[PDB]
Amino acid sequence: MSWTDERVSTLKKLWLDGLSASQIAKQLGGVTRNAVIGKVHRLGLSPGSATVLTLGAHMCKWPIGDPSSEGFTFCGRRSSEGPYCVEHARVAYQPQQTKKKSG
Amino acid sequence: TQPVLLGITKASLQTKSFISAASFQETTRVLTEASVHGKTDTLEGLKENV
Amino acid sequence: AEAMFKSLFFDAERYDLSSVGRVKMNMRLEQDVSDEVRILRKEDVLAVLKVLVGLRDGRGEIDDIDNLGNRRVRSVGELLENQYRVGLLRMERAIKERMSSVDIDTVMPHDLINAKPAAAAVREFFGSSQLSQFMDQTNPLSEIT
Amino acid sequence: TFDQIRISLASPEKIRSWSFGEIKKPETINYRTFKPERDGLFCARIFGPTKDYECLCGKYKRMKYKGIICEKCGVEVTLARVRRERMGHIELASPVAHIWFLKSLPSRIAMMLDMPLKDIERVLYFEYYIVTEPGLTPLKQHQLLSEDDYMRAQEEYGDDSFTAEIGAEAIQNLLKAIDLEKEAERLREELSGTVSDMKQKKFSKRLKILEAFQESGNRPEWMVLTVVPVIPPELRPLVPLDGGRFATSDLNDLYRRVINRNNRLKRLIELRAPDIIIRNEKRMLQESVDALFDNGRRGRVITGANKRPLKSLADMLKGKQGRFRQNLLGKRVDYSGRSVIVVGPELKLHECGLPKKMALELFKPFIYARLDAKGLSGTVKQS
Amino acid sequence: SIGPYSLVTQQPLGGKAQFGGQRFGEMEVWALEAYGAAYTLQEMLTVKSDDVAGRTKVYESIVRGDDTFEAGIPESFNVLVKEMRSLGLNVELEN
Amino acid sequence: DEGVEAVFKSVFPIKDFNERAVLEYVSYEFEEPKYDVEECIQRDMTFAAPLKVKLRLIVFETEEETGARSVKDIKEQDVYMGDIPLMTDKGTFIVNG
Amino acid sequence: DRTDDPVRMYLREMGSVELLSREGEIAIAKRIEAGRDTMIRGLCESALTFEAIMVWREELGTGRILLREVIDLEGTYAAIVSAMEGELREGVMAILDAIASEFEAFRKLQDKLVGSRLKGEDLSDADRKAYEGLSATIIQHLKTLKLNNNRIEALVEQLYAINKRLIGLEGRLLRLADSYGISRGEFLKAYFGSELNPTWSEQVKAMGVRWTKFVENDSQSVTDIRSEIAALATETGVPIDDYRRIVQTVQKGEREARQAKKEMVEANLRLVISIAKKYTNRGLQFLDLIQEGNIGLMKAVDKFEYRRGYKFSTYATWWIRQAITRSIADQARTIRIPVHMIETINKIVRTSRQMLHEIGREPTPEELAEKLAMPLEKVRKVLKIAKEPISLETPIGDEEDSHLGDFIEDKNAILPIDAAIQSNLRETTTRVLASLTPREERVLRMRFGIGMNTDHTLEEVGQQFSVTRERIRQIEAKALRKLKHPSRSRKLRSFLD
Ligand SMILES: [Zn+2]
Ligand SMILES: [Zn+2]
Repeated sequence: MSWTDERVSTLKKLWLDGLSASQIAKQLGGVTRNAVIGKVHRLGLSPGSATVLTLGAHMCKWPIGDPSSEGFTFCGRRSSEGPYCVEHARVAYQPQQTKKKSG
Repeated sequence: TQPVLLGITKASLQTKSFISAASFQETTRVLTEASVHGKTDTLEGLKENV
Repeated sequence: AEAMFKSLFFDAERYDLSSVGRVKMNMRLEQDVSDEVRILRKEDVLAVLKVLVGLRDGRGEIDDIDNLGNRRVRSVGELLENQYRVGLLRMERAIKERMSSVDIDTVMPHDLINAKPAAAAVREFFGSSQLSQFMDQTNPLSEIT
Repeated sequence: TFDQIRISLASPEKIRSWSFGEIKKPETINYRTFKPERDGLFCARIFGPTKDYECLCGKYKRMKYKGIICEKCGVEVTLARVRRERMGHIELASPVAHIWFLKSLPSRIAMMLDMPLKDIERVLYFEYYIVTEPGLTPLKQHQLLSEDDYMRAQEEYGDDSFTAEIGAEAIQNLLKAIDLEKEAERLREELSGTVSDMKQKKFSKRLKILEAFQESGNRPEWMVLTVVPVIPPELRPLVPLDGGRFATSDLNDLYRRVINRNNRLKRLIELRAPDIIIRNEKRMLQESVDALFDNGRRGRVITGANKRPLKSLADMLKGKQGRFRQNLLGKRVDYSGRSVIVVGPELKLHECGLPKKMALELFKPFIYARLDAKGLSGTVKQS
Repeated sequence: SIGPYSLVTQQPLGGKAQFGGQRFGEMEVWALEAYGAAYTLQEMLTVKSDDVAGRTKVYESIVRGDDTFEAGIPESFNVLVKEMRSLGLNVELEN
Repeated sequence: DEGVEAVFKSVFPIKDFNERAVLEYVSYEFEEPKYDVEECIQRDMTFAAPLKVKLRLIVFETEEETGARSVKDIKEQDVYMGDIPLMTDKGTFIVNG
Repeated sequence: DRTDDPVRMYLREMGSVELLSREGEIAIAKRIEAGRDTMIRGLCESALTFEAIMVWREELGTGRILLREVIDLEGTYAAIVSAMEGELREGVMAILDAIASEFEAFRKLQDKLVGSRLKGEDLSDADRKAYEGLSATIIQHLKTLKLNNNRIEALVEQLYAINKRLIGLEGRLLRLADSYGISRGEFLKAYFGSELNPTWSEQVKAMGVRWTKFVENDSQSVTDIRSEIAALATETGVPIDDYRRIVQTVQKGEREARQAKKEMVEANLRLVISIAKKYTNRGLQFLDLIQEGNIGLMKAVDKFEYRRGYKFSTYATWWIRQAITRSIADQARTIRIPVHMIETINKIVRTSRQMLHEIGREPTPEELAEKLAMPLEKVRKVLKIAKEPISLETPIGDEEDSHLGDFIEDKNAILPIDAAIQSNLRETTTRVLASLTPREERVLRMRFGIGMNTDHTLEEVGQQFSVTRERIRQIEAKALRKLKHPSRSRKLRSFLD
């Protein structure tokens, strides 16, 4: 390897335009990976009834099927004050909620 | 208006210079009260010069 | 709310009452129950309320707190025992929390136990404590007084 | 010289003018080499150099020039005394209310705009929602809807002509929208020609606070401070004791916790976290801020290692290190001695016995001056 | 006569362990205020323990042979001003 | 009712409902002091005796509501504990020099 | 009802609104997948994202960012590291060869379309007959790409910037129009329906007869506003073609995805409290640990598929433990300590305890190096870390007074007796420098900064003096010899001793 005036110029140019630092020493030839890092550091400058589109407010959102499939829609019924519907609110959330602790 | 009497403890509560009041009394009520009003101490009393 | 009221006064570990306390309560109020129950009995509260209602009208004598009969002395034994009990409780909590991660099957002892989970609690008692103070070893009279 | 000491509220502009740099990293010193950090509490670039006439990184340690600034390092060469007269400021992502003007005996913020102290605590804790700028719809101003149903279900009156805010921003907007001249003129007319049974007891205090805020020149919005200044790195020292074990003051813990909570809130705001987590972060940050000043009004903040409560800035000036008897009034004095006393009948009334050991130490400079003038000695060091 | 000073307050240390200084208590200051003495109490609180800049000036004047001293401002007052500035309060000097 | 055995019999079993494992206490023994008082005063050590307690890891509870565990023989291992300072004949409690 | 507890209020708020769901996590994952699918379908448009990303695809052939950077390999491999990712290069090359025709198509037609939209002439089907097929082919080619998340994030960020510019323009229009009393619905719909016509601002004056009082300002603003927006659309933009719907579909998808993520992170909010309870009294408060665990949970909820672990808790516990342990070692230590240093300290402590318990009385640091296979200088430097410095307010005395801050000495302070000695030396040095000649005294005061703040070297003083370099040393030696006499240096000798 060499450290002539052209070596520092090409190194700075290749560090500025953008390229992997590991391949920088291989493209220059001779210089190792540790040398280029030290140079740059030393020198600096380092089905339902609604699809996924027609989903309005106060509607069911329980998915049916596979999203990566052909037919994937939601229920889309009267499901205000809740994301899911009443028919699925009891199957989604923990049924028979019985939990308590100290406070 | 006729004068009003008050104890020796409260005599320094409403004093003019806040530095003399902040020494003996609580520094919380004296500083917050004098902060909003922006009272300027003239360094007339003996406690301020010390 | 049910568990809170049950653990506040009717819990063994939460509400501890020494045998001396039970015997003192029996002497003050006859109950015929001592050295067997440590938690506050449901019948003791009614007896205390009845005694208070009786003393309110009269025919009763109050108990002074400065009386030497109502004061007990805690030597080094009871204090060190309480400190070791707190340390053992902390060690038990640590062991219960650590025993879930390691597989209990195909295991042995001496590994799921903290090396110094309670030794620091007993070392800090002699080191930093208002009771344990410097020794006044100036003469044979001070060593005994 | 100086006379006519004046104290008043400090605006954010004045705090920024006082500060030199903003601290962003809660790093006191390095573990391998004990030196200041780039943005830590102990920074040379912000609080001047550590050594006298010697910059860091060994570039301008000649001590011949004092106006130069090290390019690679980033700190100028200055005496160590400048490290005690340099302050720093901390930027806050969300406004916080001052603890002194909130939990004091007379509620200063409650005296303004006729607000009860019980209602202000709910808005600061992010429990309820306050309404401002009411339109022709229901839910008039100062409604303070408690349940969330009133904020969502009762909010079915259009997305406009209805503004509701929560937290310190609500108090800040209320203090910024309040007027002084109009309120003073309204209270002046109401005070004259009134039965003066119970309304006077509050009207007098309100008029007094309004007239104080008017002539003093301090706006009412300075109560909710936005930037907190940091004490210089000389009153909270980190001197290493004998044996390699350092010993720092308890003030570093509060600043470190405040910086950590501020950085956590800043990271939360960028990540777009839910409102439940962002609200708790703002609450914790406000608690850290108003506990760093007093630490007694709210719940006590005790360190996990030491069993004693931390001493904040307020508690440091009350009885222990304040100007009561520790530093200002009562202080240690040199050129003094102590010893037991005895009775002497031969001494006169104006004469007292003094041991030769105490007199030789108290009058050392006088003995040096006498030896210099008498001619029996030469150099001061020799004497 | 001259010993190690404090760390943050810049005052003489206390206690007979390492060259302690007899504390000039608050009640002792009232005794000087009772008398007409105003210069003894002024230098005993600023140039002896408080002032760090003018602390060496009095020693140099004593060793040279001229009795004179100058006190500009104690260090405790500066520390208190820096402490109050840390809070929301604005303590600025005038004139 | 007093002593380390008191608290040990108070709460001996460290049981967990998730895995149903318990630790049983049998007894504890005290070993001789490593350093005597005449050398503890000079070396600035701590006069104490190493405490040793025997604990069994075998638990009666097992899976499927069965009876005896798979390991019929108990573990019966000895675990080291932090030493406690002993009392001299004068009652000095020499923890340090 | 007063609490005075932030953590208590937090737990109350999380318990009064959250619940548990076994199969709800499956529905949340399906909703997140549907939102991602809708966002991808809305982002793959023409003249905005295809031509924008095609400038980077044209850079291919060098293997810098065309392959392994713009498209994820783990996804493409499933559809089918040095030894791997070989056929993926040929795959992306064939994909580029197939999309070259799609890029060549519509490239010369986008300019004509934007020009026709700017001029306002009604576009016929003569070009649409081919534009439909071109769009179908390009969308079919883009659907099979399955790019990574960074490229789609950059594209959606650029689209969001364009939408922010558009909404700023619309807000300026609304703030200029509402002074007369015009609504946003009718105004926006008229702007959308009459955007192609250049004289739409003047043609609407006939319908709005009441607008004549402000028509002059309306025109003088809206003509330049429409000119600016048209220039912005024709410079590096695609024609509208109901662009509001295309920009709102991606926004709706992102909103649905964010809502699903928030619901999923709020449902499992109480799971972090059980893990944070184990880590306590380690230098961090309970609320800070809860916040760090919430951060970890929110970071872990982004990546959750139908892998071997079908329970969200099994995958979230690892991230929560990592977030709690990674943050406890940074802030609670009170000093900057790296992660590798603390882990090495923990390993050394564990091995030392094990050796002390199963070998003998105490493990020596000499054998600790061979046991851990580390040098002696490293294992020796690992100890003596000075962790957890003592607080300065700790009461040294048994009572509350006599704190540790009083029993401390200040080393940087200089005693007055030392400063007094310096003045004497500074004065005696001037008196002793009176018998020497002026030349030697001047050269000595120049080389040694007695009365000068800046020091001068030999060459620096020689450049100002007659003697360049050599005789300066001789003069200094002569001056030093003159001062070595006991009669002349009698008083000065006491300073050194
Ligand atoms: Zn459904
Ligand atoms: Zn430097």
